[PDB]
Amino acid sequence: FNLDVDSPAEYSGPEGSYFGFAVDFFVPSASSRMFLLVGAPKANTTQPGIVEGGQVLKCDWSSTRRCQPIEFDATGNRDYAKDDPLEFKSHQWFGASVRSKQDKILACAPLYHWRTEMKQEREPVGTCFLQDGTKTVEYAPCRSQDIDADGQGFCQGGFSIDFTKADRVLLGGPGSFYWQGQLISDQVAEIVSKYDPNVYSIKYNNQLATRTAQAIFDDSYLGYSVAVGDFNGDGIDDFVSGVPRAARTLGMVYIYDGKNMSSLYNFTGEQMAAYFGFSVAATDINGDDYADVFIGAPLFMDRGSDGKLQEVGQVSVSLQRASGDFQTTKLNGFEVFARFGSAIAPLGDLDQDGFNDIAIAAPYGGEDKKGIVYIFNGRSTGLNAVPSQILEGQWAARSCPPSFGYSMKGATDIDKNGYPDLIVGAFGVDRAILYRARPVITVNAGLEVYPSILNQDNKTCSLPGTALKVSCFNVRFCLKADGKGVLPRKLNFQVELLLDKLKQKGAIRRALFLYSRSPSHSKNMTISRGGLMQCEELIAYLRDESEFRDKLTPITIFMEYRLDYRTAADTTGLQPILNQFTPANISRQAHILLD
Amino acid sequence: DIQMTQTTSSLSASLGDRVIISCRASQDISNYLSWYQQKPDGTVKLLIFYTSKLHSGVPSRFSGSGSGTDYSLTISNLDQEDIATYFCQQGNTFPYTFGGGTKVEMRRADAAPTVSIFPPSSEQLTSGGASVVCFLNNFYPKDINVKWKIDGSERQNGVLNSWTDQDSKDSTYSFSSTLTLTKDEYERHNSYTCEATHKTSTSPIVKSFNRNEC
Amino acid sequence: GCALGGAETCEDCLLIGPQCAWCAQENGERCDTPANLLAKGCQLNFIENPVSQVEILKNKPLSVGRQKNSSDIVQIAPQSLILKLRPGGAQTLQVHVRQTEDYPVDLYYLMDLSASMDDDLNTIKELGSRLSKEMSKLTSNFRLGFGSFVEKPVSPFVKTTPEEIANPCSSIPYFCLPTFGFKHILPLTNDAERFNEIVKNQKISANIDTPEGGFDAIMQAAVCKEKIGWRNDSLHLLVFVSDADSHFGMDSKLAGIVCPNDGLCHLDSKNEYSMSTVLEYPTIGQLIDKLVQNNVLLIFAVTQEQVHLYENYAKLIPGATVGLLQKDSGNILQLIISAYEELRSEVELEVLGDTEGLNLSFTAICNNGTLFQHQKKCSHMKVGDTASFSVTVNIPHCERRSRHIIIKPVGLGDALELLVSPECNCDCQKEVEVNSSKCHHGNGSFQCGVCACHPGHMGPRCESGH
Amino acid sequence: QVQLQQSGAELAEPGASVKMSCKASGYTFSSFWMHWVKQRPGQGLEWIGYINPNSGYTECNEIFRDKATMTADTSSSTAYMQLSGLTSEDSAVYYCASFLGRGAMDYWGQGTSVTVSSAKTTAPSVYPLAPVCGSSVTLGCLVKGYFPEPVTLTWNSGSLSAGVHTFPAVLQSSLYTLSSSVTVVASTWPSQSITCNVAHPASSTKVDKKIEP
Ligand SMILES: *[C@@H]1O[C@H](CO)[C@@H](O[C@@H]2O[C@H](CO)[C@@H](O[C@@H]3O[C@H](CO[C@H]4O[C@H](CO[C@H]5O[C@H](CO)[C@@H](O)[C@H](O)[C@@H]5O)[C@@H](O)[C@H](O[C@H]5O[C@H](CO)[C@@H](O)[C@H](O)[C@@H]5O)[C@@H]4O)[C@@H](O)[C@H](O)[C@@H]3O)[C@H](O)[C@H]2NC(C)=O)[C@H](O)[C@H]1NC(C)=O
Ligand SMILES: *[C@@H]1O[C@H](CO)[C@@H](O[C@@H]2O[C@H](CO)[C@@H](O[C@@H]3O[C@H](CO)[C@@H](O)[C@H](O[C@H]4O[C@H](CO)[C@@H](O)[C@H](O)[C@@H]4O)[C@@H]3O)[C@H](O)[C@H]2NC(C)=O)[C@H](O)[C@H]1NC(C)=O
Ligand SMILES: *[C@@H]1O[C@H](CO)[C@@H](O[C@@H]2O[C@H](CO)[C@@H](O[C@@H]3O[C@H](CO)[C@@H](O)[C@H](O)[C@@H]3O)[C@H](O)[C@H]2NC(C)=O)[C@H](O)[C@H]1NC(C)=O
Ligand SMILES: O=C(O)[C@H](c1cc(F)ccc1[C@@H]1CCC2(CC2)CO1)N1CC[C@@H](OCCCCc2ccc3c(n2)NCCC3)C1
Ligand SMILES: *[C@@H]1O[C@H](CO)[C@@H](O)[C@H](O)[C@H]1NC(C)=O
Ligand SMILES: [Ca+2]
Ligand SMILES: [Ca+2]
Ligand SMILES: [Ca+2]
Ligand SMILES: [Ca+2]
Ligand SMILES: [Ca+2]
Ligand SMILES: [Ca+2]
Ligand SMILES: [Cl-]
Ligand SMILES: [Mg+2]
Repeated sequence: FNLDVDSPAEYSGPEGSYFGFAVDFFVPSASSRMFLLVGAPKANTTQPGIVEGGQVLKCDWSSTRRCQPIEFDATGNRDYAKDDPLEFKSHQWFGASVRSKQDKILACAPLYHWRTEMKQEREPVGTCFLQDGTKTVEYAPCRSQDIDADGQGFCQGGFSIDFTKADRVLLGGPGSFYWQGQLISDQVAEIVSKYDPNVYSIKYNNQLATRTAQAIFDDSYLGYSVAVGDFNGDGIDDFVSGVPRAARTLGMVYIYDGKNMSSLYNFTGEQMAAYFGFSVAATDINGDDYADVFIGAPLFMDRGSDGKLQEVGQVSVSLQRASGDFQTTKLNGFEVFARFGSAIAPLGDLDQDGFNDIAIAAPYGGEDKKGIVYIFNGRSTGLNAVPSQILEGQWAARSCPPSFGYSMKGATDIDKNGYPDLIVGAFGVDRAILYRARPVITVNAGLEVYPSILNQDNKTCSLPGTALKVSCFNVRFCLKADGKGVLPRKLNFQVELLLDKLKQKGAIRRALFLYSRSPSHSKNMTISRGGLMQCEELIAYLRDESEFRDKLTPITIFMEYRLDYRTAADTTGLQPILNQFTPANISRQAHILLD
Repeated sequence: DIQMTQTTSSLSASLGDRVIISCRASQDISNYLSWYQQKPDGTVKLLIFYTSKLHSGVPSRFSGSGSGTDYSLTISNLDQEDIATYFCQQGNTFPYTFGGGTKVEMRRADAAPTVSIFPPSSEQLTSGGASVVCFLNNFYPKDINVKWKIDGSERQNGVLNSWTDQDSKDSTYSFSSTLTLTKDEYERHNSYTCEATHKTSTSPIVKSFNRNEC
Repeated sequence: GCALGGAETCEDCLLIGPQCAWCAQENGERCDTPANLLAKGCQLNFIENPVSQVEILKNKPLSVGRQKNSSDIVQIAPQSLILKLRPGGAQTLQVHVRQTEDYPVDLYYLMDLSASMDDDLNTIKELGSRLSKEMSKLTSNFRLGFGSFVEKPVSPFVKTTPEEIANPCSSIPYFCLPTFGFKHILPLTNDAERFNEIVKNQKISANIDTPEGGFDAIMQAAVCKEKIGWRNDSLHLLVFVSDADSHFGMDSKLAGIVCPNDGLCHLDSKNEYSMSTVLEYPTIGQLIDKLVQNNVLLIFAVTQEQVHLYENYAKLIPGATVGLLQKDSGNILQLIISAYEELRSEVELEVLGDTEGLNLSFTAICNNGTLFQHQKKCSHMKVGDTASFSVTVNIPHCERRSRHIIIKPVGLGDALELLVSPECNCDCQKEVEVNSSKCHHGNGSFQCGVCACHPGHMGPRCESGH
Repeated sequence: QVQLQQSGAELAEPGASVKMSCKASGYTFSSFWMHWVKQRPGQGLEWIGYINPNSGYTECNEIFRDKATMTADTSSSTAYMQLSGLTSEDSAVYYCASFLGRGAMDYWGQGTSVTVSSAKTTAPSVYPLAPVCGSSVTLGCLVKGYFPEPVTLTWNSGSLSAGVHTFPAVLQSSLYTLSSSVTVVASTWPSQSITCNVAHPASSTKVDKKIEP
């Protein structure tokens, strides 16, 4: 609920380059500046003779908002012989996937084709580049001697990638073994130490890889998507991967052990061709330190009040439990054909309430297919089924839909304000947007009405002026505030009180405030973080019995407190926001004595 | 098939020397030529591939050069563990073919063989048959010939020979020659002689005995 | 019962319940059952209670027997109704359907032409004449067309070497044409020999991954009404003939195609699907949308290995059916006739239009009064038999805009136009009577026997002032 | 840390067949071809063929097209070769070598020796060799007529290593014959006893022979 949508950071790339198809954060391992990594897989490069080789850009944060390409590889196609290229980098879609662990940056070209040494072929084995510091090495685990559809010739390695917490690379290629798909995991230490540019198929030791299986599993697309998380409690991150065509298009999600690639758990979709497994994510959403699985099925069709199927998408949320089971719940989209669930981005603890949160993208929702991103906050029971915020894209295109939200990445506090921030990509408009998280003010309010029971015959107060003999009672509203992170010490609240609120317009109001002789009383206040309960009292009174013949319904004292947000800003320009989960209104009710 | 030929089947070098091994192909192999080291125990290691590329782990001393049909391996600062046989192999077309191999031996000052002749054991004679054994040990260079003379005549029929790999401590070789006969044929003649012809001397070294005598 | 909290206005009273009414002038809580209001004084001329009602605009009788004139065919009755609905009240419409004896039939033969369908081409050299001759016994207006599909001609779904591009079977060797997405070859026509000739001139293509791109071809065949040649007021049979599963949705992402299908016709000058390499495969939801919108009935004629998959697809697609195809299409004629006969043997209702948020109940009554079932389809009926349907419609809450809705049989063009209009206002509401004496000297307006007070005046008759 | 472990020596009669293994470790066995090489005793290297382990596809030199058959077990990362219709020309050492790429083979097994003869297991006859009736003295030991290889020979239980020249075995009427010479100081024999220790494991043979005269 606390993301700043009024003035987000906006980055642009070359038109038609799909700038924003992939997004990530960059955290150089020197506590240095932070950057944004943005993939532009159709961008033209200076590589000799290469058309739309693609590139990955590093973007400054708020220093200039400038992006510059990262030089992973400045060369063209190697030659097996004169006029006989060894590889084909044009339209290789370099940057279709980008992942960054501390210094390391991993970017891949899932449509890189390579000839072979035996015969003139064009096989999309895919390739990746890993840059640590000055060191940059090529990582093409599927560029083996296992040539063809039957082998890994069409593996498209790098289609999806991730880093484990122990500096292992998780990579997926959906084309291996007649599109059964494949997962491969290699130690970054191996990837760099064993690199030899003279060797096209590098023998990495300690490599983990799924194996070819029976033909019944063909065309399953294992490795279409990947995520990492521990699911046997041994501290070793395990491999989650979507398999969207498995189970005769019901879709599946495989989990393999991150130590030996042994199969651990399986998920299966519920509807044909829902693309169950298009996206997967792993993050502990309920604070039990057990990673929870999120699975997207952006084509899942719901049933409507009229009984009509409507394609809205669906996300499954599977809470891991110590017993090894999973506690699953579904989450349906809101707009037809919006493809809710195409992207699922762990956000860390966005509102810093103690539970991790998550963003789910409907890249083709909103007005004119401008895309929508939903924010879901976590809690002890699981994920809050109602989104606490809705992010909309402001940009429209004319060739391919903006796809705002097609890619996302959160869980990084780029402005060091104490709250994680979110990157949203929109490759259809060659745009990438950074949303910064505003600090959250938890507010403790209180309202006391004494005496509670009121006797009209009782009269121990006097009205303003010479008027006398009115029944009265006291009201004492209180307010207290605190917060986490970069916040000012002083806060200017606006409180309002209303007596006999429940009576609708055109109905007599029995209670009035003493001074104002009106049922409403406004008030500006000022409180500091962690400060004491700042209170204030005033007196209210009842009208004469002759003016109202309703002595049955109770009299509610309503209190509403609002905060002028602009005054409590920060050097960032980032205003705080009131905790949306604590209601900003409280009410106590008094009663009329009867005899 | 591509014919790989290593003209020099064997060469001698000293520690620290530069050794260059040649290899020629019957056709242009487009630099797809590799070099392998085989040590006397049968162990095989890859040294060079694609004519100049060091395989992971092999020392910088080894280097490759060439193009078209002519290629060569180079060992600068030859080490003691470099004494081995070296094969070239073309990989440009199937079937993969190897060169005959070039053998690198340590250099040494010429030495004369210590030759010893032995009569057939009494155990063997009771079995029938008699073997006369001649040991010619610790000589350099390797080339050496042996001739068996019984009564001044060359038998050249039942002789079997065996050589040792070059010794490591010293750089010498050794030779075992065994003339096997029947007990009858052995007991028919009296003298038995083992003649060695080595380059270390123009006069063949001779060792002999007389069956009757003792 | 209907005098619960709130309900202080006639409009507010009407909203709480469908059977509640309002009173005028009390010759409190007037909201209650009409009988109670009459019991407590509210006279007939003053009580206010709107009720759901139906107005029949077009109810031409169903046509009986074969019609020589296409304009006298009536297969659904009524044809136009107005439904005025009180919020929370339900009305049950009676809809009668009857299939005419002679009804034109369009059939588009959409065929997988990957390498495994070479034998299939050889056994259907005279399908056009055989099929049209058997259909002549059933309908006097049968037309048929032809189209073919293989696959999106991009990597990684095809070999992309020059030799394989020019001839994707050059490695066999065998003569195959370069891979293509969808070729619309023959628009719908009655010339069956023309269908035979084109089939005889067809050559196979090939590709490298088993799932084929026929869903692209289905989309184009359903949407391109003019180029395909679908005519109004006739059956639209799209016969999908393949021996492999189908790519769908974001499968194309492997080829770098990440722009969703747009459900528009994209047949170029060569009558080839031009967006094959540009747009994703259609999703099931997208195909459903355009198949229903274009009144196209899909027939999956697939081999044994694929039946279970396509049957599951057919469960989702309205009107879709599946037939078991031999490995050489030797029985395709029998499949088509069986599917057609089953279609002429059924009547399934379909509700299209602005139906989101509406509650609908369907009770199907076939075999005149003998059988009642809570479905939207009647089966096992002879042509000429009539299938009746009770369609109950309810609007939960009040709305402003009216809803345009169509009720039609699946596969037929005959449609019942239905306009659902809300009635959650009272007749007394229109007589404002502003600044009336009955509300404390013009301090309010007398609307329905109650004072609606002006701002700053609270009370039953606006007698106290803020 | 790539290692190719090949099976032990094979013996077979003429016309029979043998099957040898090659277990790989240190790399993903399925992603790299396995080559096989033949080397006759004292001869050069001969390329047999290769196999794609994950697909079973093979290519052979025209020579061995009917001689050798290559297979692979992926679950155990093991390549196999079977030599059928054996002759004496098939007696040789057979190596397995992983495919580097670039037309080279980067890692080699230790080799599996194959021996093809009709002879059956035979124990050795150990004969002492004393000189005929002077600073150093050369004694000898003749191990004749055993099968199969190997035989182990030591002098005084291996106490005498320097000055020992044990020669490789030779074929002799289809049986192995081996000899060894030991050289000691003339004053240390026959004052001290020198014994030829011979062991033929294939025959559970252990013989100790002394050199008296
Ligand atoms: C691929 O790798 C897998 C992981 O390395 C491996 O699975 C391992 O297999 C071995 C042998 O089969 C098991 O060792 C055996 O353990 C049983 C009893 O184990 C019980 O106790 C251990 C000890 O608990 C401590 O460690 C855990 C870390 O996981 C801590 O959280 C805990 O607090 C303790 O400090 C426990 O780990 C085991 O828990 C596993 O299994 C249970 C039951 O399925 C799960 O609920 C749990 O999540 C976890 O998966 C278990 O309670 C003993 O009787 C045997 O004698 C032997 O010592 C390993 O435990 C096991 N490790 C796992 C499953 O994580 C696969 O075998 C391997 N596959 C292949 C083909 O190589
Ligand atoms: C999660 O789901 C995946 C996908 O369904 C599943 O992987 C598959 O598991 C099966 C079963 O282990 C694998 O099939 C096996 O393959 C081996 C090697 O070919 C066979 O030897 C096995 O045969 C044995 O079991 C048969 C059972 O009918 C017996 O008939 C037979 O005689 C043998 O005893 C067996 O067929 C299959 O290869 C994998 N596929 C992939 C892509 O990995 C996985 O097991 C599931 N895991 C969990 C935890 O649910
Ligand atoms: C990167 O540079 C390449 C060229 O180096 C750009 O591609 C070229 O520009 C457009 C592609 O958008 C092509 O023009 C179009 O051609 C088609 C077919 O002829 C025609 O239908 C259109 O009307 C238009 O004329 C041009 O052919 C193409 N040339 C190639 C691909 O060789 C590309 O757009 C650049 N990309 C970015 C992101 O800057
Ligand atoms: O539909 C087409 O056009 C062609 C075609 C059909 C023909 F009847 C005849 C010829 C073809 C084309 C011709 C051109 C070609 C050579 C280049 C490709 O083949 N199908 C599409 C896919 C392909 O099926 C392969 C799945 C076979 C299932 C399988 C087998 C083996 C394993 C595994 N799985 N799992 C991995 C491990 C081993 C053939
Ligand atoms: C019937 O065809 C006419 C033109 O021939 C077209 O305008 C009309 O839209 C078609 N029917 C419907 C219901 O649209
Ligand atoms: Ca783990
Ligand atoms: Ca959890
Ligand atoms: Ca949170
Ligand atoms: Ca932040
Ligand atoms: Ca067929
Ligand atoms: Ca296909
Ligand atoms: Cl064919
Ligand atoms: Mg096909």
